[PDB]
Amino acid sequence: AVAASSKWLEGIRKWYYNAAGFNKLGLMRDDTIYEDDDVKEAIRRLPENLYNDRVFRIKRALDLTMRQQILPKEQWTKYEEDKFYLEPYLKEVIRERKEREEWAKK
Amino acid sequence: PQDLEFTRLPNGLVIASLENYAPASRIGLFIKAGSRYEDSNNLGTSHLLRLASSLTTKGASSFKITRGIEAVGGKLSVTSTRESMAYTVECLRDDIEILMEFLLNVTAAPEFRRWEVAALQSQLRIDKAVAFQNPQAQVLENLHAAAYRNALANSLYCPDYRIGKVTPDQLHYYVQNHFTSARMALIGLGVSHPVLKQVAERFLNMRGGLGLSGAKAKYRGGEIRDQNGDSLVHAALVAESAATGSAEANAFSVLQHVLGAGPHVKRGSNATSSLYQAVAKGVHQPFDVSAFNASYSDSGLFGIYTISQAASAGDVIKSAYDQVKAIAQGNLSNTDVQAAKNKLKAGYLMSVESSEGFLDEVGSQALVAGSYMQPSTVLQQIDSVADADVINAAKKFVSGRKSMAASGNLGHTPFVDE
Amino acid sequence: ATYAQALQSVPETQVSQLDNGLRVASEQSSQPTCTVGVWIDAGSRYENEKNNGAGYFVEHLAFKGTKNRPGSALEKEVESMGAHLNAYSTREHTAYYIKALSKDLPKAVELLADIVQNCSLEDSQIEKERDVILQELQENDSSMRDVVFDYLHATAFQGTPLAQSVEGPSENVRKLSRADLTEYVSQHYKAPRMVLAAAGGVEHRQLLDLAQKHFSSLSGTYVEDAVPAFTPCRFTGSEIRHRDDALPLAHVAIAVEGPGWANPDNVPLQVANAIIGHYDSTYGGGTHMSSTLASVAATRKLCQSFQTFNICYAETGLLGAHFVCDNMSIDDMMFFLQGQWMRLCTSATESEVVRGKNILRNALVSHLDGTTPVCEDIGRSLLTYGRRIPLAEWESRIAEVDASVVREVCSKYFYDQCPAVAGLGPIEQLPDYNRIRSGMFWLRF
Amino acid sequence: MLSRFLGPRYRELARNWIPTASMWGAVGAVGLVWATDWRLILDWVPYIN
Amino acid sequence: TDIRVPDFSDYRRAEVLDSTKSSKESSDARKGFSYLITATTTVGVAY
Amino acid sequence: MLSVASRSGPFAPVLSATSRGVAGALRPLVQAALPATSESPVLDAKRSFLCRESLSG
Amino acid sequence: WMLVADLITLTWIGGQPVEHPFIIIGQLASILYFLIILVLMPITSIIENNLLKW
Repeated sequence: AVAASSKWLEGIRKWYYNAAGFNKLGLMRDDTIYEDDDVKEAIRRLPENLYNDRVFRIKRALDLTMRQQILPKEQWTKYEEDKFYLEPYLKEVIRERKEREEWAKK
Repeated sequence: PQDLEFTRLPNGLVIASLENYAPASRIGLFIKAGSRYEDSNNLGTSHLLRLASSLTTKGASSFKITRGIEAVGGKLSVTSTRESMAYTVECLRDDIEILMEFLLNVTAAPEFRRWEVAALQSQLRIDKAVAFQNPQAQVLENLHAAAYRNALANSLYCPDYRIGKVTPDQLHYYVQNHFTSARMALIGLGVSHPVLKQVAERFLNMRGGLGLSGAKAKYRGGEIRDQNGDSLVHAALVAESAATGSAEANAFSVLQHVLGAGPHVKRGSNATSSLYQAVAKGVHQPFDVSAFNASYSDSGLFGIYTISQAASAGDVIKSAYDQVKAIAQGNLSNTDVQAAKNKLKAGYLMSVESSEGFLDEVGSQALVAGSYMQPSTVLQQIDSVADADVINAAKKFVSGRKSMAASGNLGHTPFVDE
Repeated sequence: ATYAQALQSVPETQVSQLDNGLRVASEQSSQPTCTVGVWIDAGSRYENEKNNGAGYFVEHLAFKGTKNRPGSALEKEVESMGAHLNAYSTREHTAYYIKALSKDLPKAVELLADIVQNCSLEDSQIEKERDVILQELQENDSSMRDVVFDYLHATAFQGTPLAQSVEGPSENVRKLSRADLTEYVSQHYKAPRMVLAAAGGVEHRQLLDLAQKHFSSLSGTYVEDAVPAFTPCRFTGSEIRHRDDALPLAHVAIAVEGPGWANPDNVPLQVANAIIGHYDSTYGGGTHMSSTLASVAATRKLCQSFQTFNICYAETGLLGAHFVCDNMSIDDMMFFLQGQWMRLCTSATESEVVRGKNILRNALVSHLDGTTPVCEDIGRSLLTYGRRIPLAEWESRIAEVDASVVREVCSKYFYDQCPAVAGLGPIEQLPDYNRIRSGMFWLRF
Repeated sequence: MLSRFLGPRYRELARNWIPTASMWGAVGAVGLVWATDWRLILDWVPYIN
Repeated sequence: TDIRVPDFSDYRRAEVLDSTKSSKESSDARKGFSYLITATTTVGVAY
Repeated sequence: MLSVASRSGPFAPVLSATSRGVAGALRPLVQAALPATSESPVLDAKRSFLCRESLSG
Repeated sequence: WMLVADLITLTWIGGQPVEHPFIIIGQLASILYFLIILVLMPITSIIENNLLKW
């Protein structure tokens, strides 16, 4: 939460984004999350058009990896255009699980 | 004692409370909503709104509502008719201020999330099939569709093509336009009067005014037949009568008890029912007859209801209809009008006896008339009905245009023109 | 203005007696309607095999003529006032009651005394009610909950008068003559076995004067003064299975032996059944419900509906559950239900017992709303407990219960006992009796 | 992380199972004393030598 | 209503056949032949 | 002012949270099963038989 | 691959005799095998979560 050196830390976040390479397969950040029972409930709560966009991006990246190839550089996901589409649905599923758990001990 | 405190807020809300000293409390919210306020693009929205009382709201999740009410042993229920919706909460006297906050969240701040509304659509099919195991449920929905062109032809249950397609935006639009403060009555039975008022300025912040302007109901004289495999024939035959809260409506109530409106003795032969004795002169099979009455804010229906075997259905309907003609040309004894007034008075005092019947009686008075009347004022209105007013109500039935609905094996049932 | 202060303000019940033994009880409430009735210690557990239909035959004839009011003359004056006549008949009790206006109380008490003393049993109204009863039996055969609860009494109390049914067999209905019915009335309709109850707007002093005027021609000492004495009825662990695959759903009921009416164990055993609960497919909040059996049967769609029961008699009782499901679901319903009985014998928490006490408090006061349920609580508490137990005394017996009391009383009645089982419909997956009996213990403890 | 075992009424569940669990530690004090014939606690009771 | 259980007193235990006065009592003194007879199977198979 | 239920005959349905769905006031009216047989529901979507009249206390 | 290059070190040390250089190298590489699995790996995954904003 520093205010003067949050330009330094904005550059480290960009460096780590490029060094990880899901953008070279045309993926977004929320495509790569590990699917536990919590994440599987947020997936089935998505609207139809966002669910269909996610199934095609994953299928295309799984096909590039079978061939040991990547996309042309003009089609790499940019750092400022990655949409965190799954994050508001996941925070609500987790908040409901904490409430069933505080109820069971009290 | 303390008969009732009655207050109108400056934007329409009606508040009424009675302080008993009973161990249990009951609180109800009564709204002018219901199936008469939907048009042909959103049929069945009121049925799904009735089933959605324990979904997530802005102040409590769906887990907290079910767990919080069950922790103190309370109840929550919704009752609807064609013109009204009623939300009721009851528990023990020490817990009632916990359940009041839940009731104001269900009615004044609902959310309608997509994934919860989509899982509820299959409940519409279960609730309708349970209700239609009684043969009178489907006959009485077909009778309202035969009698009206609109406003009062919409069913209480969602149509079959429409199950699966009630959207969250249709639910948001219905509540925003019909659940407003000038259409609402808050009625308490074991609470105090200043505590309900402070509850009322918690949803006086929004939803002010009258809503929208439903249309007048237009009478249609129609017929709906339904051939099926049921073992008995149900049939109903009505005409247009009189609106709630007029001097002719009291005369139709007296005429219902002259003809007969249900038995008083277990397994008794109905010795003082006029309709039952006339049918039993020539029909020696099992049957049942009754007079039917239904009063609304701008119209009413009155007629007869028969249940018979299929080969006897025309004999029963003609014998019953011939008895109403005898009354309409003057044959009406004075000791019969007096015994009908006794059954009407005693039935009214027995129906306000329990806490559920009393709360319903006060809540329907506040929506239609905006006041409360004691049962001694009601009992005077019944005694001021004259014998000529009863004969005049039986002439309005006989000369009026008829509607009909029937179901069963209809191969011996008459058509409405025969 | 407090739940404690409201229980003290409930009006009291006044009890009197006449010289012939008849008891008179009432509760005054300030209101224009009332309910008055007569409760009798008669029932099918007092019959033997030659006259098992007899008490249900005379309850058909009671509203159809006396010597002063022949035929439909009784029916015409009840209806001309605006009043209602009703009756019922269980395995141990019988009632007749009138619901009327408070100014018609002198006429209502006169009609009830004529019904129970002076009733005619003429031989043409018999052979006409014999037909109405014989097709009443066929109507009851299509109600599956009534058939299965009759099977449970026939197998739990096999060689005993508590096994027979209220209506009787069809062969008894066809043979019960007039002399069997007049002899039934003289033995069981007798003043020391009857209660005259009333509730609503009534005054006790006026009810007592009407009892002296109309109910004092009953003879008070028994004919040849032979005294009754209840011969007790034994429980037997056993099973009955009615196989029918054309029925669409199956009905199962299962019970252990419970305590009688006056046993103080009855209050912690009703806190325990309120923790198991009830369910139906039209409920509103199925997956979020506090009962474990209700939350599971809603999530997996396991059944249509289940209920727990606690049925009491004078010396013995039935304690258990009933459920309705399809043919592929019986085995999982039996597994999860028996796992809840064993989880209460051990492991029962204090937070569960607070919810089960709050449920029972609410069910007590909600059942006493109106003059007809109050009058029925007066008339059968005087035959069961000998007195009316007020609501302040019920509330001090509920406050004593905690989690160690619940854990003790459940192990006494459930753990390692033989149950009784009845089943009807597509029941091929109902488990074997050896597998049911092994579910009544846990190998841990 | 394992404060799932930390509730005000979850430690109430240890109070009703430890009287059963007070004892099967004394089955090992009596069951392979039987089996492998340990001469340590055959010195203990004058029933057995 | 015509379905009664046939009599089982060819099989019913030595004191519970006549159904007069024993609902839940004397059950401990009836079931004490099926359970400590399991004991000398366990101290039969113990060694 | 007087209710739908006060004059007998128009319909009402009820939904609960812990109780069962109900319909109407006088629909199944008495002296109907007094004669013949009005045999009752053969259930396929089983709602209850006695409507929560137990647990009187 | 720091962990793989540490199991190669422990294979070489296990075939050497017990004298001075191969006695401190052998115990400083037994510590590193448990420090990577138990401490350094779970802390490094949390730093990566925070640089991606979860």
